[PDB]
Amino acid sequence: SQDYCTMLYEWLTQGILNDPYQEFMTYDDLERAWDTQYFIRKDVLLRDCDSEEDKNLLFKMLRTGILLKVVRASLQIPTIPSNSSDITIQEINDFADLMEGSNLELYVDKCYSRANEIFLKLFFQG
Amino acid sequence: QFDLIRLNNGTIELNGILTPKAEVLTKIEKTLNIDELESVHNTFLTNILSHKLFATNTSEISVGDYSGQPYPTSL
Repeated sequence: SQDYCTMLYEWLTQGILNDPYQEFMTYDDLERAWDTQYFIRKDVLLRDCDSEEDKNLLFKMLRTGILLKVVRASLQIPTIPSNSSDITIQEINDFADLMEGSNLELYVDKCYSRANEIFLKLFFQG
Repeated sequence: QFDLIRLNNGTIELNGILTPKAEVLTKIEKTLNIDELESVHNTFLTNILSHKLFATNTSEISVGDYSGQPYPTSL
């Protein structure tokens, strides 16, 4: 799962979607002209996403990735450097530890707050 | 900074991406080259041509009422 954790970190820090094997739990269309549809794949999920808490967590991660991709497309930059904000996300190393601990939720909330702050600053100043 | 496009049904659509009002997180002249100048000259020429009074023997123009003849033909 070293590859899956890196893909999740890339999706949660830059919103870049690179799933050439249909393994990631989220993928967007246009791979209506400007607004693309984001489909969540339930066959390759990491949790059940049936309870309200898990659904809200998945929606928060998806919104973080969407905001990251939108910021990238607006700034015409290939990636969002970490110096653009005061929030830094650490890469996942142990998938079992990330699943069993609240570090996953902590990192998700951190990157979500970072993406929301960046989006608000951009749409308020530019 | 906003590029609009009109349609036959009276709707207006924004062309391309809407750039922000010159604000990038940071903590010369836009001149036209050979092909751009030639293309803009061609657009100027076709805009001169597309005048209703200059559109002679065209299907897009409407003839004058009670006459049955287009405006350039009557001219």
